[PDB]
Formats: sequence, C-alpha cells, structure tokens
Amino acid sequence: ARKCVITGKKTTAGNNRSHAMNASKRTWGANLQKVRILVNGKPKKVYVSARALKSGKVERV
Amino acid sequence: MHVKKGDKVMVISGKDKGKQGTILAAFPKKDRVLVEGVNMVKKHSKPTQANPQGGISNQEAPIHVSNVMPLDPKTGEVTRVGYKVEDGKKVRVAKKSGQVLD
Amino acid sequence: MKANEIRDLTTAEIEQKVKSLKEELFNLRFQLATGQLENTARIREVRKAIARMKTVIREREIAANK
Amino acid sequence: KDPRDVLKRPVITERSADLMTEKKYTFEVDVRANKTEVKDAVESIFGVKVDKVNIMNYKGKSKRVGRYTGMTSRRRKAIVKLTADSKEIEI
RNA sequence: GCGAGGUGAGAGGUGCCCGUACCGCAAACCGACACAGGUAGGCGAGGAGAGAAUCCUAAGGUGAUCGAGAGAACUCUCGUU
RNA sequence: AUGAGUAGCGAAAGAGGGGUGAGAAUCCCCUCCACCGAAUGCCUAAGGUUUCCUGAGGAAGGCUCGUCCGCUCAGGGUUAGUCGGGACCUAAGCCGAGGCCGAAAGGCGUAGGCGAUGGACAACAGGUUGAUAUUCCUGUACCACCUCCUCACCAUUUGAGCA
RNA sequence: GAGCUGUAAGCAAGCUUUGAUCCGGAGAUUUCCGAAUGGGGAAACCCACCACUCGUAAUGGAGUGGUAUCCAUAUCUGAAUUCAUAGGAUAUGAGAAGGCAGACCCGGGGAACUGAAACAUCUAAGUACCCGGAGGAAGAGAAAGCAAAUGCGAUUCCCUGAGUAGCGGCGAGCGAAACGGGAUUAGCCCAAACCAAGAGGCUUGCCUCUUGGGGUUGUAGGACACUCUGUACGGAGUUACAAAGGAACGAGGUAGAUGAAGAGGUCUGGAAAGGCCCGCCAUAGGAGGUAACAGCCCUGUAGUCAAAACUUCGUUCUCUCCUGAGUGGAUCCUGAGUACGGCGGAACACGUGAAAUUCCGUCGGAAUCCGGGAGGACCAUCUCCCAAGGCUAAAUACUCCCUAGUGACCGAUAGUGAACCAGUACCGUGAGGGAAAGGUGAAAAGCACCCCGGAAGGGGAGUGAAAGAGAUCCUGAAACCGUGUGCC
Ligand SMILES: [K+]
Ligand SMILES: [K+]
Ligand SMILES: [K+]
Ligand SMILES: [Mg+2]
Ligand SMILES: [Mg+2]
Ligand SMILES: [Mg+2]
Ligand SMILES: [Mg+2]
Ligand SMILES: [Mg+2]
Ligand SMILES: [Mg+2]
Ligand SMILES: [Mg+2]
Ligand SMILES: [Mg+2]
Ligand SMILES: [Mg+2]
Ligand SMILES: [Mg+2]
Ligand SMILES: [Mg+2]
Ligand SMILES: [Mg+2]
Ligand SMILES: [Mg+2]
Ligand SMILES: [Mg+2]
Repeated sequence: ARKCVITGKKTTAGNNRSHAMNASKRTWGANLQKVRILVNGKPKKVYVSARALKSGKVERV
Repeated sequence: MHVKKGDKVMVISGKDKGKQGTILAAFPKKDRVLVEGVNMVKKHSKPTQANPQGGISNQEAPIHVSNVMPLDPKTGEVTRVGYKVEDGKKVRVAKKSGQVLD
Repeated sequence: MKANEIRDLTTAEIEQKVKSLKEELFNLRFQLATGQLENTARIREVRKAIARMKTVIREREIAANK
Repeated sequence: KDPRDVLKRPVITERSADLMTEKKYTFEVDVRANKTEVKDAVESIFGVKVDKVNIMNYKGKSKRVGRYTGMTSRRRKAIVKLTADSKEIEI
C-alpha cells in the first residue's frame, strides 16, 4: 500500500470544507517517493516519504 | 431404592393397605415394585402366537416403592431403613430394632 | 476374554486371536443374513472382544514409542 | 486391510438364488471396495477361483415411519462369477 | 540424451472409479395443480404430392379420471340462407 | 357461516359381452368402432430421484367412482477394458506461488493449474428377466499394458534398441 | 450395589454379586468434509508422487507414514558478473492460518432517515454498519500534572460539582473539568554522561558498532571526584520491579456417604398426605414424588464426613536474584528532523472564534542546564513540573457457557421464533423469511368374548372411582349445524 515502510506515513481521512462550511470526506496522502534503500540489508527500491528522507539517515543505494 | 427384589414388605397405602408380600421384581427407573398378591389387575389378552386362547388374566400390577416398608426382624412391624458397614460391606439395618434385614 | 487375560499374551499371540475373532464375526454375519443364526447376542460380544484386543495392542505400541 | 472387511454379507433373494445356478454369488461389499479387492477377498476367504466380478452401487431408499422420514443406507453389490472348473461356495 | 541387453511374433495374463432403474413434447422436468403453456438433439414409412405441406393410413401409440338425459331463452364455436 | 347444493369438475368416441368383487359407466380381458401417425410413434438430454417390477390395501391424495393408480404398505430391481465421464487435451472464463496495486477488507496478474458445449479414443450380432443390458449369456472380435514362457532376428561402447 | 441391554411399545437373543447397567477422573479409537494443508473439486468426492509392507510370474490392486503456502533456524549451491548477491535445493520447527460470545475493549473507515416545525452551518453521531487487532478483561497510568493553600501528589471507576462554566444559523440543541466524598491501591525499568572488553573503518591514537558494569531526576539528579557501608549476615520474586523449576501441607472443584421422628387410632373415600382425637423429631417445618394437601412413606434436607485420578487457589520450604548513605558545584550527561511554527483538517463540552491544550498530512524548523514546558491569545513576574523511551496489579465493563439459587415474572394466541424431533415444515435462484402443533388414567388395568358391518363406525359385556376418561382420550364456552315440540 501507499504506506511509508520506515515512518509508516499513510493516507488519512478527514473533511474538505467549503466556504459555506459543508463537510465532505477526503484523504491526506503521505508524500511517498520511490527510492532504493536497504530492506533486510538487501537494497530494494520501495516507497519512502520525503519526510523520512529529509533527515538523511535513510541512505540511498 | 430402600427395598429390593425378594424382600418381604408390608403395603402401607392403597386398596391393599396392610397386606404383606414378597417383592417379585423391582423397577428402579419408575420407583415401582411388584408385590406378590398386591394390586391385581384383569388383563384382557387377545389370542396370540404364544397364547392361542387368550382370555382375561389376573396379574400383579406394580405399586410405587414408597407404599411399602420392610418388616423388622424382631417385632415384625414396619421399619424405616438405615445403613451400617459390617465386615467392609454396607447392609440395611432396621431403624426400629437395629437388626440387619438381608 | 477379560482384559487381564489379554495382557498376558504377546503381541503376536493377540493379533492371531484378532484374526480368529474376525473369522467368527464374519461367519456370524453370514448366518444372520440367511436367517440361520439363533444366538444373535454372540455378534456384539465378539465385536467387543476384537475392540478389547485392539485396545491392548495399541496400548503396547504407545508404551514402546514413549 | 483384511479380506473380511470387504465382504459385508450375502444377498439372499430370488434373483441371487437364480444366479447361484449359473455359479454366480451376490455379496454386499464395503462401499469403498473396488472389484479387484472383491475378487481377492472371495478367493482368500472361500478358496474358490473367481472368473470376474461385476459391481453396482445402490442409492438409499426414502423411507417413512410415522411423521419421521429418512434414507436407508446406500449399498454396493458385487456379483462374483466363478470359473467353470472351480469349487463352489458353501453357505 | 538414455542404453547392455534389446526388437518382432506367438502363448499365457492384467484391465480400476463414477453413471446405468423409470419419466423425459410429459400426470414424473419448468409453470402452487394429474394445469389447453414451455422443454436442446438423433430416427421419422405408404397413396396423391415439389414437399417433413394437406387428407387417409403403416409401425407404434391412444380413446383423455365425472356421467345419464333434455334438445328452452341466452352465450360461445360452426353450417346454410 | 352467507353466497349454495350454486359456479366449476381443465380441449378429445366410445359400445357391448365376459371376469373380479361387499360394492363397477370408471378396474381387468375379449370384440368391434374411433383418434394420432414430421406424432399423441421410437430414442435420448437437462431436470426429477425410486416415480420402475411383483404382491397386498382403499383412510387420505385422484376435481365423480374405484376392486384401480405416478397414492399407502411390504418386498425386489440398475452388472461395462470397448457406451458417457475421470486416471487424455485444450477454448471462453475462472483460480493463481512469487509479484504489482490498494485506508482495511481486498483488486489485478506471471509461471502453473482448472475448465466442454469442442479435439482424441478399443465390440459387434443374436438371445434372455416381472423389472438391466453395446454391461448378463452364446458366438466371433478389438485396444493398452505385463512376462513364469516359446520362437525369430539384432546387438553388446559409432553399440542394437529406446527417445 | 442389584438389576441391565436409551427414547420405545413389541418380540428375539443375552449379560450380571467372579459386581453388570449406571456415575466421576484419566487414556485409547476417532471414517469423510471443513482453516483443510499432496493435487484438483460443483464441501462431505476424484487423481497422484515418495519410502516401507501385503498380494501377483509380472502388470494391474491394497495398507501405513510423508508430501500446501508463508515465517523462523541450519546446511549445501549460486545467475546476468569477477568476488558476491538474487534465486534454487535439503533438513529442522506444539511458529502463523480458521472459528466464535449477536457481549465487553482499543483502533481504521463511517452514513442517512430524523430535529432545527422548510434547509445548507448544526443535529442525529463518531451512532448504525464494514474492517483490523486483541484480552479475560481491554484502554489509562507513576506529573514538562492539578492548582493558587500553613497546598496536593500516577492511573482507572462511583457520588458530587451541574444541566453549572461555557459552546451554539448564540437557533434546534450540545455540555465539561478541577476542588470535595468514596472503591482500589504500587511502583518501576531504560537512553545519555562514565568504566571494562571486543571488533571493524584504520575515519588513521581518532571514530562507529557490539557486550557487561554504571545510572534514572527538578527550590535538580546522575556521571565524575571524596568519604561511609554491604557484598548476604539480611532483603526481595516469577502480577511490573530478571527468570524459569521442585517439594511438603491446607482449603476447594470434578462421582458419592451417612443422616432424627407415626402404615398412631378413627371418619369419609377408588385411593389419605385431608377431617377428628392423640403423640414424636427438629442444627432436619428447603424441595420433589407418592392413588386428594406429608417435618415423622420414598428421594431428600440440617448437621457431620468422603477422592485412586485430574484440576484451582493459598501458606511455608526449596530454588532464583539482589548493596545503598553522606559532602562537593571543575567539567560532562539528562530522549532532534524531536519540541515548536506556517498551510489543510480533526479531537478537545469549546462550530476559528480572543482559542490555550491534543492528533494527523505537507513544508519549515529550536534550546539543550547560563537550559526547557505549562498555569486558556500574548508579554513580564511568580508558582508548579522536566516532554520528545518503555513496563505496571487492584478497584471497572460484559456473559455464551458451568454450579447453586431467587421472583407481588409468563402459564400454551402467554413465555424464547421454538414446552411438541423448530430455525423444523413451508416459501425463495439466493441472501433471507418462517409457522402450526401440550393434557387418557393413580395404574394400560389400552375394551377378552358376543352382535350389525368388507372395513370404518357402532350396540352390549368386561377394566376402572369415572369410558358422557377409549388414543386430536382433563375441562369443553360462542358462533355454527341439527332432532323433538308448548305458543304463534
Ligand atoms: K407413599
Ligand atoms: K408423408
Ligand atoms: K387452554
Ligand atoms: Mg458400473
Ligand atoms: Mg434404460
Ligand atoms: Mg343473402
Ligand atoms: Mg345463484
Ligand atoms: Mg377431464
Ligand atoms: Mg407402476
Ligand atoms: Mg375420490
Ligand atoms: Mg463433450
Ligand atoms: Mg427538519
Ligand atoms: Mg438415608
Ligand atoms: Mg427419613
Ligand atoms: Mg384427585
Ligand atoms: Mg407460543
Ligand atoms: Mg386429574
């Protein structure tokens, strides 16, 4: 799924709000990005959120 | 039951109240017994393969076990029943006198 | 055959008795079908004898593997 | 498995009696026995020589006793033909 | 590729499980019914005939699960004026 | 209950003579007549699931009756190497190891499978029961496989043969 | 401890004091389907491979065991590609799978009818429902807390605060918390500084990772220095604070045992347990049954006992584990893409509002002890705490089930849909919907025999207290259907 393998950031639900305050359901996506990282010490390319990449601890291969 | 096949009991209730007789058969599931000479019924039997003539038979009918009491060996009066261990074997004792029945 | 007697035999001896009882049961079922069997009570007794013997055989197998 | 688990009981009917003149014996057999098993069992048990075994399955019959209704057990009937030069079965 | 034993013929032998009854243009299936309905496919004879049309018949099947009278009005289905 | 002993009793040719029986327009047999006959015949699906055959019964069911029945009660009846299906093949479609995708549940999909309505595939004639028949019996065949055997031929490391 | 072979009559054949049937504990067996798992499949069926075994000359046949996927562990190989890695093979696994108790719990998603007398903000409602994770409980929890006192001292739940403060097309409505009174109580463990060991990058006297020690807090604590002290004398513990194991004993659960006192006399009656006249027992006058209503007839009850085996709890012992005080303010440590902020939403009783506090997506982004957070915008002062790590029992919620019981609960149109062979019959392609139907008698003593009839059904005769109790068999109302006739 569109869930960050490292931080777990995934889609979350909430409301959209019009000016008249009408509420309708919507989701917030994680900013997931295809990157090569170590998965069990074996470099696989998986989806990681930009935020998890921001640090730099998540090293690309 | 407090009585068993073979015991001489007195009938304490019913038309045959006061009559003594031997238990010919016990029916523990129904709490009824068969007492010699008590509760005679007239069965209207049809001719069958076993009995070709049929006829109206006189026959003992079971009575409820709570309508009979065993007799005391000493006095010959009715007694309630108790139990004691004797030689590593439980036996019925006549509560009135104390003596063993069987 | 009560269980105590069954246990005194060896496994080889018991399985033979099973075969003998199977012969008895087989003949009894044939007699019943033809209406030539009087003592119907024998069938159930033989079945329980076979069960009894199989129970003792299996008991020994279990004590062996343990 | 033992031969005597395969054969259940003989079938004793006008039809089976007729077949016993042609040296064919009708048996009820275990519902899982194939006709090869039937052939082997008859030889072992009765000490005869089997020419061929024909076999058929019978459905349960619908049956009623008062308000209660149910099915009879399904059966498997084997007709065992002996060879011309074989000993007959004794029953 | 596999391979020291092979190929062909004859003789002998082995060949398991499931279905198999009966209805199936029907009183047995689908229509609540022993219901003027519906139900794929194979065979489907003779005379006249182009013909599986039509009429009368063969093989074969069937006489239809309320009847006996009467022969009014009227209704339905027909015939002639 | 009333409507009411009213509507209806669901397309159609029956008649008589015997029989059975407590009882017969209605069941059985006989005779003649009548109807279908590109079907109202024969076979065989899907489906039903014992309704099939024999004997007995007449409560209920059967639009009447009933001695009768596809009904009730007892028994009995379905036989395959060759027919149809599986130990053969695949179509549409379905499922799907890993895999791809998706808030979750799940969706999609590769290899590989399943899946006839199709492809492949060896038995015919006659006889026989109240009830089964390319199945049982008689006769004469065929297909695959196996070798305690027999014969013929070939070949034993470019060595027949299998594939 | 004397009969038994179920309902369930019947016939048949048998078993049992050499102890059956029956009751309880622990075992064995446990076809096929089902997560179903050797493969397939239209659940309960079909077809295989590998070892071993039965059988045949052999084929064909049979029995037992193994053979799903994923995950974990070990071993062997290792592509494109050189080393490698992916991948593949073998072995090892009481690893997972599925179900449910229609309940309770925590989350992911999440309505509409309806209310507002219309309706969109709002309400219904974070409800119904779907999904995931679970546990016997779950969640929360050992102060970056509540407060504003000569303060309190984890969390949870009950009372109260209070329908208050507030929120709100300030409409309909929504609606706290703290203090106070209670139930229950319980506290702990890491990360970092530092020490020791070991290893790889040599980044080259530095660094990272890995082990053990050390250490856990706020008018500061710890490291580090100083002393004092223990190293088990003594303390704790498998419910947190490390983690398994074994005994002895006690009290229970899962069958049972024993257990007082009237056939008292007499009266009706088919039958006394009732009436009348007398007794007696009672730690037992609960209850059911027995031919009408029984403390003294039966099973029982009060009371006192009982366990080969299995199981629950408790207490001791064994066993296991374990130092904690004071003085320093040189230096060092005290949880970073974190706290927090903008933007977009959500949760807080609180609808963006003056909006503190908490959570999510996206982007930006601190201080780090001379430090940091909160006290409802925000600043200053003061007061109280020390976040960005984890664990933690009890009080609480619920009941499908087990045991024992209770009811100014129902009594067959009631009470469960279901007192009865009911989730059945029947209806539906299916999901699904869904009934009707209790009573002979004390005892079958269930009407021998005779008469009419083919039978059904009757009339006698018998049984019974009663057959006007004869199988839809207690009582038997009204509608409705008849027969006879006093008046018209
Ligand atoms: K009594
Ligand atoms: K023609
Ligand atoms: K009633
Ligand atoms: Mg067959
Ligand atoms: Mg046929
Ligand atoms: Mg004219
Ligand atoms: Mg009229
Ligand atoms: Mg008609
Ligand atoms: Mg017929
Ligand atoms: Mg009729
Ligand atoms: Mg086909
Ligand atoms: Mg409204
Ligand atoms: Mg007692
Ligand atoms: Mg007593
Ligand atoms: Mg009475
Ligand atoms: Mg009811
Ligand atoms: Mg009564």
